[PDB]
Amino acid sequence: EVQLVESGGGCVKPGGSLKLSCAASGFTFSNYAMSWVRQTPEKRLEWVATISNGGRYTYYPDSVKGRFTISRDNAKNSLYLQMSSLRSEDTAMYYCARHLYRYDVGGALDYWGQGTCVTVSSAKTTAPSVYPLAPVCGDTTGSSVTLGCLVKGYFCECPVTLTWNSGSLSSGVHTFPAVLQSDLYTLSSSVTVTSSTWPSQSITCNVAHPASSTKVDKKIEPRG
Amino acid sequence: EVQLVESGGGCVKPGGSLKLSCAASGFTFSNYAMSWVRQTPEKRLEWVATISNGGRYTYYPDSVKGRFTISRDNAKNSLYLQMSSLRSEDTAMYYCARHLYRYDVGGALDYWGQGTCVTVSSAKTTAPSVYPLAPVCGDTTGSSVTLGCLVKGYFCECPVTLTWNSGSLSSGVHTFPAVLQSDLYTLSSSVTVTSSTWPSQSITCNVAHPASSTKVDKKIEPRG
Amino acid sequence: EIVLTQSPALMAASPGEKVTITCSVSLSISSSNLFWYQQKCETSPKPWIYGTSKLASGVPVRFSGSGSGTSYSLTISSMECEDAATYYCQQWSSHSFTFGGGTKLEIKRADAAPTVSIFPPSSEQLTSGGASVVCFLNNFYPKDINVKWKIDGSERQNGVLNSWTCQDSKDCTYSMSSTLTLTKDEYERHNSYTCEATHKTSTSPIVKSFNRNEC
Amino acid sequence: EIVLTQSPALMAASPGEKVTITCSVSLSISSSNLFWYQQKCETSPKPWIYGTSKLASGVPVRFSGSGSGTSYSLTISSMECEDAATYYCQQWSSHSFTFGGGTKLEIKRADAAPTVSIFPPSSEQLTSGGASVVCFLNNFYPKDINVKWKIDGSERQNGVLNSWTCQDSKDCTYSMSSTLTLTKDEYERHNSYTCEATHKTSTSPIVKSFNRNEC
Amino acid sequence: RGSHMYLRITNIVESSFFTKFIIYLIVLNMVTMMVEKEGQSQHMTEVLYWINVVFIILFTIEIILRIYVHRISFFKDPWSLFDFVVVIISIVGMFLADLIETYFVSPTLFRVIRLARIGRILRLVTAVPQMRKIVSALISVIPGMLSVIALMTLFFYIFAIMATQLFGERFPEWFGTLGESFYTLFQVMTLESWSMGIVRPLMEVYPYAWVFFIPFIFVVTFVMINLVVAIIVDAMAILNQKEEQHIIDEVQSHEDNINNEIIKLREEIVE
Amino acid sequence: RGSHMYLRITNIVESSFFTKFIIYLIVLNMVTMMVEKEGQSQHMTEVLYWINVVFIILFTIEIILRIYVHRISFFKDPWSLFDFVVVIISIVGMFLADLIETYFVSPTLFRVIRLARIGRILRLVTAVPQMRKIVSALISVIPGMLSVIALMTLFFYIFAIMATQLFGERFPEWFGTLGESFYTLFQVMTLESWSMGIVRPLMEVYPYAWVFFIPFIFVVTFVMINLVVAIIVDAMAILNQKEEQHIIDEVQSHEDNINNEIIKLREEIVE
Amino acid sequence: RGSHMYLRITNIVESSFFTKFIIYLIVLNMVTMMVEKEGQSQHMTEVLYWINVVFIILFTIEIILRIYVHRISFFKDPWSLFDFVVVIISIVGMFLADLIETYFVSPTLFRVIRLARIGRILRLVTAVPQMRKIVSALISVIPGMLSVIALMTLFFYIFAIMATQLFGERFPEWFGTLGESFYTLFQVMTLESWSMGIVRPLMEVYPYAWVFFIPFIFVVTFVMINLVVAIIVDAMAILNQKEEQHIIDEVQSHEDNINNEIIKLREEIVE
Amino acid sequence: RGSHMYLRITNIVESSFFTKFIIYLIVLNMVTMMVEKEGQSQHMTEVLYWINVVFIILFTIEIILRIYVHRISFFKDPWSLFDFVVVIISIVGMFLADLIETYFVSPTLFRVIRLARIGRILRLVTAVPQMRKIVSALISVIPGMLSVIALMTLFFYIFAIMATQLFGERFPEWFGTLGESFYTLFQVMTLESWSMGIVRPLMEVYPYAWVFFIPFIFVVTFVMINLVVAIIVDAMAILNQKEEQHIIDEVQSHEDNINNEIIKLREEIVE
Repeated sequence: EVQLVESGGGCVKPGGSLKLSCAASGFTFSNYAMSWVRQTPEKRLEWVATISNGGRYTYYPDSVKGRFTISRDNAKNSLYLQMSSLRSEDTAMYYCARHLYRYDVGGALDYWGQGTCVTVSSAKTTAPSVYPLAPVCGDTTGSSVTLGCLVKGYFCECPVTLTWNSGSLSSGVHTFPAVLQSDLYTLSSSVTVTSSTWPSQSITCNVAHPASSTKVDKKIEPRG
Repeated sequence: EVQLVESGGGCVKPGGSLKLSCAASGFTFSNYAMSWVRQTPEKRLEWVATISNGGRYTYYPDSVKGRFTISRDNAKNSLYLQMSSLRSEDTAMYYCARHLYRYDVGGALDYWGQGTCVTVSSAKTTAPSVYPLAPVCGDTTGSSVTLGCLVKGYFCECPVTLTWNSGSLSSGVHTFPAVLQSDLYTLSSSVTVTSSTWPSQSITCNVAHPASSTKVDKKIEPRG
Repeated sequence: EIVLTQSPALMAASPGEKVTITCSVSLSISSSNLFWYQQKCETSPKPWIYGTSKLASGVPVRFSGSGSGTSYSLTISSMECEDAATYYCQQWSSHSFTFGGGTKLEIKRADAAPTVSIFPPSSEQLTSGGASVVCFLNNFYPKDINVKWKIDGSERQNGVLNSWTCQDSKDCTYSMSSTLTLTKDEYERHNSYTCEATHKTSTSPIVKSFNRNEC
Repeated sequence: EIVLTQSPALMAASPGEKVTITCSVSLSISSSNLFWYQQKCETSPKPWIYGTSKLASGVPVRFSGSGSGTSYSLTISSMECEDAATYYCQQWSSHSFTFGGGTKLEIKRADAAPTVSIFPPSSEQLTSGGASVVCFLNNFYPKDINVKWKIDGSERQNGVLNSWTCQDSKDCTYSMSSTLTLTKDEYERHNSYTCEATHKTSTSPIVKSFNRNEC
Repeated sequence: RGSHMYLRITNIVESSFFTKFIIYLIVLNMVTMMVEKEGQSQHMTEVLYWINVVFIILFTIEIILRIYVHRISFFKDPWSLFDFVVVIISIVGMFLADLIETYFVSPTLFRVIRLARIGRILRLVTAVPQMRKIVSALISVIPGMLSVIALMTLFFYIFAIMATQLFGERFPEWFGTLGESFYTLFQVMTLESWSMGIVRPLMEVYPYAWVFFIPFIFVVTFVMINLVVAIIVDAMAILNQKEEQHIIDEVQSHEDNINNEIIKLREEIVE
Repeated sequence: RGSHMYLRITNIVESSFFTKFIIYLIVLNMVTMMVEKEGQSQHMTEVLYWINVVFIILFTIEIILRIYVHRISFFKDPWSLFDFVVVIISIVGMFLADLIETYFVSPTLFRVIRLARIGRILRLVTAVPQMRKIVSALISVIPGMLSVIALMTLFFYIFAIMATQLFGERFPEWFGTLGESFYTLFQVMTLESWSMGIVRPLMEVYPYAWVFFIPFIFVVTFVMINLVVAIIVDAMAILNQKEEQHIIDEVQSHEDNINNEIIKLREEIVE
Repeated sequence: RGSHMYLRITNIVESSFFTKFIIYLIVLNMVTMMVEKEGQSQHMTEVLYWINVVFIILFTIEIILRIYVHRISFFKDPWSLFDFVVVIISIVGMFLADLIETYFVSPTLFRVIRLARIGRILRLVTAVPQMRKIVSALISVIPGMLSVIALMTLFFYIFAIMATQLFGERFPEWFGTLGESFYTLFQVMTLESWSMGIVRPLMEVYPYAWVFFIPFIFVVTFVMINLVVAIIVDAMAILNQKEEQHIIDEVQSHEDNINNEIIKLREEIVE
Repeated sequence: RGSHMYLRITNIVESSFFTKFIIYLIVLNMVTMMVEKEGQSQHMTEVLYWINVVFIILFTIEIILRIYVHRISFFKDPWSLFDFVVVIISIVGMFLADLIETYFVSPTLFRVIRLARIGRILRLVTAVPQMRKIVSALISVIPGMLSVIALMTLFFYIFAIMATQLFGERFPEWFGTLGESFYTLFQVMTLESWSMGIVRPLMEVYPYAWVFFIPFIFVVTFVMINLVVAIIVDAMAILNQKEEQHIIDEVQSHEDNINNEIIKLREEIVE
């Protein structure tokens, strides 16, 4: 497969500096021009840099000229975006993307990486308080039961991840977008399961917040 | 990375037929000749097939001439070994391997895949009985405790896998080679951990035996 | 340098409707240079049409694109739940990529009643000095729903928090969570809790509720 | 078609010893056509020397190879625990690859006493109609060890089973498991169990043991 | 009438008008063979059928006319002989190809019966006098090349034997058989990817492979140079032979002009 | 004055001075067309505007002078006719291109109006006598090639039909249409990646594809060789024709020198 | 008998029959060397052994006959000397190669003794008179090239020194030693992947690397052009020298025809 | 002594012995410049220092001798002038390069002072009479090419302007500046990867890019052909001019032989 994975990102202070990295696989990286594209929180897409296939030409909008610098290493098969004098404007998901045509520094972006978040904010990076949502003692009908995980009090939107039972529960899951309270995010997720797996520690809320180096694997224990 | 992953394998009856598959990544597959190499249970290595880079020439020892057929698809980036009239001689780990030089159908094998086991045997494929080894009620000193997993009564050596806590216990682990009892294998594994993770279901023995489509995730519960 | 404007910003199409979305360009451009992307919920954009009209590899042939000069469009001949996404047009000129604002396709699925669940805090949050009662509303449709929080008779909306999933692209139902955050004592001196979830399927609210003397 | 013979089949070298292993060829071959591989425990072989003497990328420069015609060798100037592996020579001619038998390097580490642990069956095996008492012996050295099973005084070696790891390449200690498999009642009517593990470090056996009335 | 009608018809068939007329018919037929397309109307196919039928009967009377004038000599001019074959093939390709393919059905004939089209393109050589001239000039060069072409072929065979024995054991896709080696040496002679594609990979395994292919390149390049030089000096020899004789003829004219007077200059003394 | 001013002005326009003077003006204008750069000062652009205005009026009076001397013959020399067209285009390209692009707005004109620049480069051929000589020599070779170029084009068309039908079903990027096939056969004629890039991939599927392309290479190489040989022997014929006549002229000089004395040698007997 | 048998045997060995007969024997032996195949019947191998034995004795008596007629001159014609060597090697290659390889065992001889096959192919040049002619013509061109080949070799050496010092530090696979650099410059001279494969990668690191290789291409192309032109004008000089003398000979014939009469024209006055 | 010693020394310096002697000294010095290697003994370096010192003083007296004989003419023969420069550079490169690099230290000089080596290789041209002959012959061809080289350069400039404007916006690594475009068009002129590497990728974006590059190839190939043809016919003109005059000279010899007798043939009547 052609694959792109971005890395770096996370929280920075305004005026700060950060370097994004993109690793390319499954194609001749040196045959293609590469771009970085923002997606801002209102989901507007904005291209921020392009580099030619040999790295000798680079292009930017005036929103980021002189602040950003795109670069590549054709031997490492890696693409970089140096960012500097970062501003709250620069809070976005950043995608690494390959051009549709070889050597073409224009046209279209045929493959996009998963993205890395950047959160240019003054506010203090903080770890998620992760609380089990043990179900009500009540109808609890066992044929199905709703189970929940509460991921509270962290800051910066992402990188963040939540997963149920190491991903074996790749179904019945509904993860809700993070939303602010007072300056802090709350996230939650729901899973509905048959009692054939609950009550047990098999229902682990696997959650991570690398922006605060934080990971926990809290259990939705039976309530009593 | 240059990577090779073999697939297929597992149990067959004598006289049976099986097709191994190897997927190539990280290099121009069509530039290289490819080989299959056996490793028999006494760890003797034996080359069994070679194919030229365009697939137009194939080579075999007289041990496998007419029984085996190497083939490749340069678009799928995949390598195949058809096997037929399989014999107990053919019980081995089979490695997919790339040649050191481009187009060279000889020389050396510079990258080897992980391998796939083939077990040509009459005996009945059977699932592993997986028993926890709960530690003795005794000294149990908690600063460390030895924990064990017993994987018993299965047949064919591999594909088989055992893992502790989904691989988070990538240390302190000692997995013992499978050894026969009466026509059936016994495997076991040891992990030694601080009580900071035990007693709890965090100590899961993750074990799988795809040759019997079997997987379980038994817990080393506290003994009483 | 060249702005792309998309109309509408949101569209709510029935299954099986023909759908058309428009991209308008502030200057005439070559039809070879206008592109379309589909972005699903919280995944990267994927190319969808190359030039005005050549579908990308794997795009369902119910999609088509047409246009020239300053005006372009993408069409679905018969919308399916897997089409519910945001579609971006894009052009390239000079040395800049520019994108349209996107058009979000809502698919107006048939209704579903919310499966409503409710949760008192685990004592870990109480020992953290507070409480957050949570209510879940899974696989309802439409998105439009009222959630409504009463705490020993009185409403206490002062701390209500709401988050919706998108249309899940499995069957395009919506799922929601609701949370009321409270102090340590605003939990421990009150007993009965409810999210009075009322919905287009359910003018009688589901009133999923619990009492706090038992667990 | 051409057989490669390797001598010795096993070698036990101290840390810091110069080590040399030989590959002998039944016919004269080009030194460009003789190769060496290192295989670690239950991983695929890795190339180690290209031609008689060119080290593979990443091979420690303490390795070297020399030879011509019918006789070739691989040398380590000073062995380390990460060198404990099986080394295969290989040639190619006609259109066949042939391999040597391999040479396993044991590294004669300093001693370590076995950390001995013992386990009665979990009741899941009892409900399976039988029992298997298990004994573990982790991070001992040398490999040579006696395990010895007594069951209410008498030995009952009739069902003893043993498996060793290789030298772990972390520090090159050995680890072992021992199991005595028993019938349902040969467990349930006996009380005291021991693996009398005696070792080169421990002429007094570790006699790790349990009683079966409590758990 | 009779031989007087033959005298009349010859003065038509050998006319510059009839020569030009047939050239335009070929051009028009060639154009109609461009407008055909599988994706076309049935009525367009019907109209093109009638038009192509008109062409085949119109060239048929041309052949009959040319046979009637040239007779025994028609079936001896290779150009007229080619035009006859093409008319025969084009009749088969439109009134018996169905009767052939309906019995000797083969997926080759859907590709082989194209030959009726290709032959009618080649008539644009046979009809145009300037094209017959250039093609006969090109063909006349071939006999002079045969000894150097035979030499090059023998060198290729020698190198193909050696390259198969030297490199074919390990690079069979390039040298594993005599036919592999012939093809790869021809690629090397054209210098196409000769180093980056063939010889540098070979020298990963066969360090002195350069000692084979670089002398090979010199040999085949030198023979190709002398092949071209031979064609140049042959054509120049045809020229210089004329310049030479024209000077001799004028020297012998001057011989005549003077010596026929040196005859008179003695009988003029008899008075 | 009048025809005496015309006699005066002719002796200027046809002078070696005026010829050389205009060459330097072209070189200086060509240099100024190198210093222009989108990224430059507005005042530099204004100065370059005035300088380019000076050039266009200065070449305009040159054209008017040349018309005033050569008159009816000016519009018949292709060189003077080209220089006139370039001046007209260069007036349009600086005082009406805005008036054009402001109404017939098209992103082609930002690329087509480059022609006013390219045309002023080509004046460096038209003005320099040595360059007119070499270009007319090159052009004079073209008529002799037309028959062999037509032959090569017809061979290409025949092979393009066949290659589309044989390989275009499975290699459409190379042979899927007649225009794809024409382009790929031209690549093969240049020998560019012909084996590693085209024919070896083809032989993965069509083992005998070499039976198509290797005979093609021989045909087009042989026609290219004979095309070049024809140009050589034509130019040599132009030489040898002169050597021939100069020898005949001296043979006829010797004819005169002797036979005018063989006349006398009989009247000298009358005494 | 005696010298009369020698007179008889000469009239056989120098006959056109014997020349042609030996050519067919070479062709038949060359064909038999194509039918051999490692994968063949033992009885086919035995039959081919006897057939090849028949050939070697039959060519042996041919050599002895040619020695018997030409004697001291046989070992001085390079063609007869080559045929003798090939027969000697072909005796060794069938009745002593086993006795050699059984003692001086080496994996080279299984590849070197191929020379007995290759040598018998080359006899197809030596026997055919047209092939001796073309090969001696090609060889005769070589002395005239030696000075320009020496010049090209010296230029290559100079550039190989510089290219090793400039680029070999970072591109050792291409320039790291004088022999690497010689090979890469030869590739560049053939224009094979010269830009995409060598110089564009170099300019990733050494932006002005084009200032080295593009002047190199001009130099070696210019020397190659003049090498070929020299061969053309040498061959033309060989022609023109003959045309020249034939005209002089006829001028001297005309000198004879007239001046031998200008003698008479005075003694004819004595009457 | 004095001018008699000069008469003695001239008969040495102009001798075939002294010419050959210096050639062998250059060959021996060139060989010593091959045995040097950074990885060598210190005593080997010392010995090579003394040997190279012997060479530089030995060529120094050669230069002084040649200056003493040829004097004012020495500094006017370009060959002697080159040899003088090389001796001066080779003195600097062994007794002042340290004094230079120890103050004007630069990592270029470790690469530039190689020039003292390269110059001493080139003396193998200057000393050998056959090499001076071939090099002066090659140089004499250059003036005749200048008009067609200038034409090709102007065409390249025109195409480089257009290719930058057409394709450089999206393929800047190939056409983004005039210097990129010049380099890529030169690659295309050499036909190196022209289609698979450049034009096929371009036609992914610019479908009609073939309309630029295929006419470009025709133009540059046609100009290259006529450049080579010009060199052929120039060299032939130098030949034919001699053949021509030699025939005229013999015609004028025959004019003399006859007309000097037609004079006598009238005074012979006076008796």
